[PDB]
Amino acid sequence: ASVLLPQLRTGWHVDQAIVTETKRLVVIRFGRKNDRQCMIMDELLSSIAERVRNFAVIYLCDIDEVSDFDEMYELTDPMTVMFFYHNKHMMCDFGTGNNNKLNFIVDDKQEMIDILETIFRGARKNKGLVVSPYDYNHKR
Amino acid sequence: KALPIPEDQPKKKRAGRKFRKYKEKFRLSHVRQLQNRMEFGKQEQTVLDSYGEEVGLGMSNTSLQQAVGATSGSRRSAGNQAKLTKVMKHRISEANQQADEFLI
Amino acid sequence: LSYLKDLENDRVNSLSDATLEDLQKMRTILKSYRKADPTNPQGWIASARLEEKARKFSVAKKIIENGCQECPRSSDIWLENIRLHESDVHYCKTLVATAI
Amino acid sequence: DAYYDLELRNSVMDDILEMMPESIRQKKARTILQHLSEAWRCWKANIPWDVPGMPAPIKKIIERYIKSKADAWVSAAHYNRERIKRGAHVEKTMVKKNLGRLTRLWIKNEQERQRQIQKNGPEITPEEATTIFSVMVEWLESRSFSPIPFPPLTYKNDTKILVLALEDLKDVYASKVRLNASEREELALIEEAYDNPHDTLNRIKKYLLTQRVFKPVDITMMENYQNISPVYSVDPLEKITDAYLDQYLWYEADQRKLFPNWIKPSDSEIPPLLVYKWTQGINNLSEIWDVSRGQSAVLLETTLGEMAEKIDFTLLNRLLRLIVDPNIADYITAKNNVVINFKDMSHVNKYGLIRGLKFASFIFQYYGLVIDLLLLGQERATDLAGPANNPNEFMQFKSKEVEKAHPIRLYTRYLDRIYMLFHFEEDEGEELTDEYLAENPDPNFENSIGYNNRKCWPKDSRMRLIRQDVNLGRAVFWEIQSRVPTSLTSIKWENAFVSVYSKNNPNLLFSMCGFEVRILPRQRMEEVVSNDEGVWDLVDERTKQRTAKAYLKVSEEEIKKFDSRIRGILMASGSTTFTKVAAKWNTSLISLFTYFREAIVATEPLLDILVKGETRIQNRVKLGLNSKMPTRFPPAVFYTPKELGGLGMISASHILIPASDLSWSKQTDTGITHFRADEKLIPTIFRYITTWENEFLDSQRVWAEYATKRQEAIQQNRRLAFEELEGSWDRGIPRISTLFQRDRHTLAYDRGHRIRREFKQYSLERNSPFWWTNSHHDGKLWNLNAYRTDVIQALGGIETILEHTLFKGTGFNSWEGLFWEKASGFEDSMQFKKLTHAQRTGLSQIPNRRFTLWWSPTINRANVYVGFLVQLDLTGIFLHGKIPTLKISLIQIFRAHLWQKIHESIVFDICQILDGELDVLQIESVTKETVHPRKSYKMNSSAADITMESVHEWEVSKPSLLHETNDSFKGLITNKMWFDVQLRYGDYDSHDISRYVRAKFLDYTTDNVSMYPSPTGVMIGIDLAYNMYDAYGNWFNGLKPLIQNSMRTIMKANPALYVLRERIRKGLQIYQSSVQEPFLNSSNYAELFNNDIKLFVDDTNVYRVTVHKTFEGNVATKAINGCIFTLNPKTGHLFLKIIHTSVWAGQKRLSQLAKWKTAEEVSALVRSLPKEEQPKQIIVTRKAMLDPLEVHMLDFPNIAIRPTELRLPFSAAMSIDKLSDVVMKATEPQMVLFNIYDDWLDRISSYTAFSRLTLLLRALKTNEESAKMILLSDPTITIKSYHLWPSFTDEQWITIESQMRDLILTEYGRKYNVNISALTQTEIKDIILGQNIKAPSVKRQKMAELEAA
Amino acid sequence: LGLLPKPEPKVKLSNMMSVFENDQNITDPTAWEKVVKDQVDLRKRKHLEENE
RNA sequence: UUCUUGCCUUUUACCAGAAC
RNA sequence: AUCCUUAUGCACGGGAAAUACGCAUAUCAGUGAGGAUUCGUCCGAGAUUGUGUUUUUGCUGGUUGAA
Repeated sequence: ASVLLPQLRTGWHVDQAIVTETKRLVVIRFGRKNDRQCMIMDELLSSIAERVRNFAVIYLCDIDEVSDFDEMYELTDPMTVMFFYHNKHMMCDFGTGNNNKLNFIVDDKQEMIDILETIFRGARKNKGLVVSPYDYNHKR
Repeated sequence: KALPIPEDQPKKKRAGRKFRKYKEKFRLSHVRQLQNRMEFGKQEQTVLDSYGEEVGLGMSNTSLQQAVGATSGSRRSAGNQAKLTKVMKHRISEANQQADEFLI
Repeated sequence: LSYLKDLENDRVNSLSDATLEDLQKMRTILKSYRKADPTNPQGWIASARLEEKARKFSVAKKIIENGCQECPRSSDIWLENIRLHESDVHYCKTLVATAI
Repeated sequence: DAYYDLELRNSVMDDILEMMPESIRQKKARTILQHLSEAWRCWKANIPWDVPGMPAPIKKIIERYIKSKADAWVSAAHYNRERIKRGAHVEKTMVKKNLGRLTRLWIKNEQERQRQIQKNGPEITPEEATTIFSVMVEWLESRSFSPIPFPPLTYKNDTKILVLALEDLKDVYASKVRLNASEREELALIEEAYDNPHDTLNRIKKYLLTQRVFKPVDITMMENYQNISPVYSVDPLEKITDAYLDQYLWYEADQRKLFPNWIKPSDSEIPPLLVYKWTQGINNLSEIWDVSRGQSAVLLETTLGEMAEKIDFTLLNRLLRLIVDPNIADYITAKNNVVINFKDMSHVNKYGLIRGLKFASFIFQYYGLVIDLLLLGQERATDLAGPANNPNEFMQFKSKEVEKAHPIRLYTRYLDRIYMLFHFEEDEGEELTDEYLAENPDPNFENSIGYNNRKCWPKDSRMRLIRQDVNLGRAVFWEIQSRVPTSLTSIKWENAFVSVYSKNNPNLLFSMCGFEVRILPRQRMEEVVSNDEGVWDLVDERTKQRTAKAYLKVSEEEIKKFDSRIRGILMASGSTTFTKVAAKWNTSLISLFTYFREAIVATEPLLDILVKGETRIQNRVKLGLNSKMPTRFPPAVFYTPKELGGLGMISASHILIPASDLSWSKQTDTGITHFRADEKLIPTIFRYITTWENEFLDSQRVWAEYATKRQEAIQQNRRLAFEELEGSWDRGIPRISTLFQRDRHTLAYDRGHRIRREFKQYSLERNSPFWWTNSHHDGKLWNLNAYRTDVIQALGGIETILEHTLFKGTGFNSWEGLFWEKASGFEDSMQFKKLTHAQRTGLSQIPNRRFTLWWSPTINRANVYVGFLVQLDLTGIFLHGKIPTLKISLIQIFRAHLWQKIHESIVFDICQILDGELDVLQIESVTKETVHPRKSYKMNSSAADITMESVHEWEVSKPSLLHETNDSFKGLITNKMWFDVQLRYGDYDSHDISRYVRAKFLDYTTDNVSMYPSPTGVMIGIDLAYNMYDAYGNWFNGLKPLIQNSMRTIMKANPALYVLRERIRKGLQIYQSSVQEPFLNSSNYAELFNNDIKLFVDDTNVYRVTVHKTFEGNVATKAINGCIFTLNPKTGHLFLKIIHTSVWAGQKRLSQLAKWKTAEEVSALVRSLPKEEQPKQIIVTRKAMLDPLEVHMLDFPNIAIRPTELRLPFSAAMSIDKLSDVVMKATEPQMVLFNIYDDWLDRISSYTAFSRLTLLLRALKTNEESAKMILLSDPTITIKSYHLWPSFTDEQWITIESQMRDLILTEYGRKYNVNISALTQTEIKDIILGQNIKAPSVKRQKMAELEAA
Repeated sequence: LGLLPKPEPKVKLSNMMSVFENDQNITDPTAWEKVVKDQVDLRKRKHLEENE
C-alpha cells in the first residue's frame, strides 16, 4: 500500500535505510510506482510488514526516480525487491537463477513471510546466501 | 501481533515424572516409532481401513507375529490416551448430572 | 501442539496377507524348534498351528502327519491331526485307528 | 484479473486522499484504508456495513467500491471455477483462494435462500402436504408398520449399537498419526463413552428426550474440484448422540422393513453389483425386447433436484412421527435446525436438511420414500415391494401378471437419482404422447432440440431422436413431474435422462452409479456394433440363453472427477513429499479401477487421461528432483515399491523398461560378474483387478458352493470348517472371508451402512475414495499384492533395482536384516516442536532429499540429464545438473574432506600390506609418494600414489584385470613399480569399475600430464558409489593374489570407507535390524520399578556341566541338574523351574534345545499366572532368548519381551546356598517358589530390595566363597528355615552392602588393573549392569578420528 | 544472586529409584533407602514440628 | 494481445489455427 | 477442657491438568452476567474486548562428545 509502507525519496535515504537497521532485516522494493507487478508486490509486502515488524522492515522505492542503484541489477530493471542485513546484501537462491533479487511476484502472504524469515535467519548466521523453502522456477 | 524475532533457542533441557508425562503426550511413542520403521525387502504390513487402505502398520508387528496374526503389544502406552479439555470435562459432568436428575 | 495419536487407536483387524519372505523366517524358527530335539510333541503341534494361521492346509497335513508317525506317541498330537482333517470320514477313522 | 480488485482499492484510496489534502492527512488516509477493508470484509461475511459517525458521501463512495469489488470478485471466482473444471491452467494458491471465495458465495446464496423462505413461508401449500402425508400414511398402513419406539432404558441390542456408533466415529482417526485439538477431543469423548458406557447411554437418551438446542455447526466447504460443498463439522459431544441415533433407527428400520426393496444403497449390493442387478432385471422382464406389436420401453433416469435442500422440517417432523417415537422426531428436527457458522458468517438452518448430521442419511431416505411413493402411486409401490409379511427381492415379483399390470416395470432410487423402466404396449404409449401434446403444444417439432442424450456413446449407438420416441419420452417425463410436487423436489428436464427402447431405438441406455450402461438385445444385435470389449452378457432366468449385451463405459462425469482428483494431487505437491504424492496417485488409480473394473478398458478418454495423469505425476517428481527436465528417468525410481526405496506408482500405461536400465553387477571373490539384456514392460494395474462380470458370476458360484458345504456339514453334524473353503476364500461379494470374521455377530447390527458411508462425504472432510465398499461387510474386493511382486520381476528382480540405487554404497552384504525409517514418521517426529513455518517446510522437504540420495546413482547420469558436468567440491562426485537436494546430500556425506581421507586411507592400507609382504614378493622398499592435496579428486589427469622398488628385477605381465587367472610373466622386465589408488562415485551408466580402470590406465600412462615414474604399474580403482574395486595394470608373480586379498579386506575393514558407508546410511536413514524392543540399560533401569508387573528370566543355569574345581583346580567330570531362574522384582517371588538331568539323556544339539525348553517353561508360567498377575515385560538376561520366547509368547501379545544390556547377576542363583541345594536334590522336573527378598519388603521398598539382591548376587558371581564369608561374618545372625538370606537388622544390612561393594570393587581392581576411584556413574554401571562399557572397536575409533578431522 | 541456600531434590520412596543427584543410589542401596526415608521423616517431622 | 489446440513445466523459441 | 461444621491462611502426603493460567488506567455486569425450560418456569455469576505466555517457567544431575 501507498499509505502503509514507508517509501524512500533519494538514493542517500535508501543507503541510510540499508545501513541503519542493525537488528532487523531490510526489504527494499525497487519498482516503478504505477506498474501492475510492482503494485501487487507492494500490496503483498504491506500485509507482511506488520506481521514481521519485529524481524524485518519493508521500504518502497520508485526506481525511475532514484537511478543511483542501477549498479544493483545491471540495467535490466524489472519490478524487484532486495534484501539487506548489516549493510551486507543478502542473496536468496530461488529457482529463478537470479539469486540476488526476487524479480517476481509471489501470491502467498505466508510464503513471502516464510522466505523473509529464512533470509533473516541466514543473515543472523552470517550466511550471505540462503536456499528458499519454496522452489519457484515457474514465476521468474 | 508480530511474529517473534526468529532465534532458534534450545534452552529448556528438562525431565521429571511430572514433566515427562505431559511431554509423553507429545512424544512419538515406541509403537509409533516402530511403525515408522519399514522392513526393507518385505512388502510392509498395511491395514485396510475402509476410509483408506493407505495406512502402514509398519514394523510395530514383529515379523513372526505378523505372519501369525495381530498384537496388543502395540497398545502399550497409557500416558497419551486422549484426555478431554477442561471445558469438555465440565460439559460432560453437567450432562451426567442432568441425566441423573432425569432418572430421579 | 498437534497432539500424538492416542497410541491404542492404531489399526488392528483385517490386515494384508502374510508375506512369503515373512513366513519363511517363521518356518525356519519352527524347524529349529522341532529339529533341535522333539518337545516331544508340542513343537509339531506348534508348527501345525502356525500353518493353520499362516495360512496353509496341505503342507501342514503332509508334515504334521509325518512328525506324528515317527518319534511321538501323545494324545494331543493325534487330536490335532484329527482336527486338521475335517475331510469327514475315512482319514479321521484312519487317524483314530492309529491313535487308540 | 485478480489484480483488478487491488487496483480498484488503490485507485479509490488515492482519489480519497486527493479529495482530503488536509493537515494530519496521512493518519486519516490510513484510517480510511481500514474502513475500506472493513466494508469489504463485512460484505464477504454478508453482514451490513452501517458505520454511525461516517459522513455520507464517503460512505456512499465506500459502498460503490464494495459493489464494484463484488461485481469483479464474484464473476472472477466463477471464471476461476470454470477454468478449474476445464482443467486449463491455474496457480496453486489461486485455486485455494477461489475455493474460499466460492465457498463464501455459496454460503451467501444458501443463507439468502433461507432468509427468503423465512420471509414468504414454506413452499409446500397445505393441500400438497395433505396429499403427500396422506400417501405416506396409506403406505404405512399397507405395510402395517410398527413404529420405531424410543430406545428403551434397558434396551436389548443397545450396547452393541453404541459400540458400532463409536467405531464409525473412531474410523477417521485410526489412520492418522497426530491429532489436532478437535480430533483429540472427539477421541477422548469416544473413550469416555466406551469406558462409562452406561453413563454415555443415559446421556444420549436424555439428549434424545429433551435436548432441542445445540452447539452450532461449522461448514468447511469441500474440495471436489468439479463441484464443491459441503462438510458439516458437528459438535463432538452431540456427534455421539447423533451417531447412536443413526445406528439405532437404521437397525430398527431394517428389522421392521420401513424401506422398500427398491431404495438404494442397500447393505447387500456394492454399486457395481447393484448396476449389474438392475441390468439383469431390465433384461429379465417378460418380452421387453419384443417390439413387433409397437412396444416401447422407456428407462427414465433423473436427479430429484434439491431434495435434501428443500426438506421442510414441519412436514418432515410429521412424517417422522409416523415412523419413530415423536420425541426422537422432534430431536431430529431441532438438530436440523441449527445455527450454521462459517468463518465469521452465520445463518440459521430453518429449511433444508443438514446432510452432515450422522442420522441425516436415514432421514433423507425416508423423505425419498415419500417421493418414491408419489412417483409410483400406492398400488404400484405395493406391487413392487409385494405384501408386508413376505416382501420381494429387488426387481422380483410374485407373478408375471402383476409385473405386466402397470407401465412402471422396474423402479429404483439411488439417493437423489431415480430410475424408472416403463413398458408400453404401443397404443398406451401413443395415448400418452397425445395427452402430452394436448397439454404442451408442439407445432414446430423442436422437441428433439433440448432433449438430453448420452454423448459419451457414439452418435450411431446412443438414443436416436426418432420423433415419436422423443415425444413418448418427454410425455413420460411430464407424467412423472405431475406425479411429484414441486415444493418437495425440483425434478427438472435438464437433469433427466429418458432413454427410449422402441422399434426405432435398439440400444437401451442409462447411467447408474457412475457407469454409463448401454443394453442391446440379441434380436437387435446387428446395428452399429463391434460386440466385444467392455461388456456384460445378460442371461435370462427362464431361458438361460445369452439374451442381451450390456456395454459399459465410465460416465463422463466420473472421468472428469478422476481428472480433477489427479490435478488436485499434482497441485499441493509443493510441501507434499514425492512418496506421499505417489501414494495419493495409487489410491486414486486403485479407486478408479477397483470400482469401474471392466468399464475402463472401453472408455478411451478415461484411458488417455490415465496415461497423461501418470505422466504428469512422474513429471512432478522429476521437477522436484531438478529444474531441468530429464531426457528420461528410469521407470525403476517410480514403479519400484515403497519398501525397496522407490515411489511405488501402480502404472496405468505402456511403460517401457529399457534394456539399458536392467543391467547389474556383483562384487565377489571370483570377480565382478555382470548381467545385461523380447522386451520388459512395467505391469499395468489392468491385469490385476478381476472384471466385475467375473466377480459377480464368481460370487454366485462360490456362495452356492458355500451353501452346499454348510448343508453337508449339517448332514454330518459339524460346524462348517473354514479350512474346507480355502480356494474360494478370497472370492465372492461379499467375500467368503466375511462369514468367518471374528466380529460377524456385532456387524449384524451395523445396518444401513453403505448409505452411511456414502453420506460421510458431508461430515468428514478429506473425501473417501472407497465410499462404495465397507471392508468390514465385504472384504478385500481387490488384491494387488500380486502386482507388487510382478513389478519387481519386470524390473529384473530386486538386485537390478538395487543396482540403480545407492544401496550398495551403504556397503551391506545382503538386504535381509535392513529397515528404513520412513519419511512420514520422520516428519511427524520433528512436528512436535515450537517451529516457524519455514522450519516445517524444510522438514517436509527432507523426505524427498533422502529419496533423491537413494536414487542418486540413476538420477545423476548423462543419459538422464545433460549439460555442465560439474565436479562437487573436494570430491570426484560429478553432478549432471544441480539436482539441488542430491547435491546437498552429497556434500553432507563427503563433509570434512571425506573423499581425500578415504583415498589416503586406502593408500596407507596398501602400503601396510606391501610392508607385510616384502621378502616374499622381492620388494626392496615401499614409498608412499607425497602428492598434491587435490590429487584424490583429479579426474582430468592422475598420479602415482605408492612407488615400489625391486630387490633385483621383476618380470611383469601385460596390463590386465585383477581377476585374470591366465597371466604370463615373460612380457617385460622392470626394477620400479607404482600403485594408483583411484576413486569414483559411479552412476548406473558408468559404474563398470573394471572398464574404467582399463580406460584410465590406457590414458594416464600414455598421457604426459599424468606423471608416473615407471611405465609399469597398477591402478586400483575403488568405486565408492557401488563399493566395488578392480585393479588394472602390470603384475609380478605373487602380487596379484596379495592385491586381491587386500581389496577383499580393505572393503570389509578400511575405516574411511566404513565412515562413508555410515554417512550414506544416515542420509538414507537405512538401519540394520539389531532388535526392535528397547534394551534395559543404565538409562532405563529406573523404568523397572514402576507399577507395571515384570519378570526377569535367566537361562544361564539350564544345562550345567560338572567339571568340579576347588581353589587349586583339580579335575573331576560330572553333569548336574539345571534351573530356570524367573524372578518378579516387585513381589520378590522366584518361579524356579528345576530342569532335571533326565531331560538331556540321548539328546543332541543340546544348547539350542535348552533355549527352547526355557522358552516353553516361561510360556507355561505365563499361562499359569492369571490376567491380573501376568507380566507386561518379560525381561530376559541373555541376548538370544528372544526368538524362541517370542514364538512361545504369541498367545500373550500384551507381553513385551525385552532383552537387556545389563549382564544381570541371576547367574548366581546357584551361588545362593538353599537354591543350589534344592537344584541338587530334585529327582524330576519341578517348579519351586521362593521369596528372594525373604523379609525385606515389609521394611524397605521393592526397588531397594532389588538393588540389595543385585549387590549380593553380583558379589557372589565375582567371588563366591568370599561372598559367602561376608554373608556369614557373625555366626549369631541366623538364616531361617524358610529364608534365603541372613536376617540382619538395618544397620547390619547396610554394613553387609558396604562389604559387598568393597568386594566387588577390589575384585574388579585385581582383575582389570584399574584404579578404584572412577566416577559414581562408572561405579553404578559396574554394579547394576556389569555392562560392556563404551568400548568402541579399533575400527570404530579410527572412524571417529576421521570424522573429527 | 544471593546463593543463601541451595535447593536439593525432594526424594520420596517413588523418586528413590530415579534420583541420582545425591550419590549412593545403587552403590549403598540400603543406605540410600535410609537417607530417603529419613529425609521423608524429617519433612513430615518438620511439618509436625511447625504445627506444634 | 485475446481465444482455442499441443509441447507442459517456465523463459525464450516454437508446435497448429482463429480473432483484433 | 474434649468433639464437631464452615471458610480461609500455612504446611505433610496423594492425585489430575497445563488447549491451560494469567494480566489490563479497558467496555459491561446480583439496580442481573451468562445460562437452562416440561413453556408453567428455573438456575444464578461472570461476560465482552485487548493481550502475554501456553509441544511449556526456574533450577539441578549424568553420560557424553568437543578433541
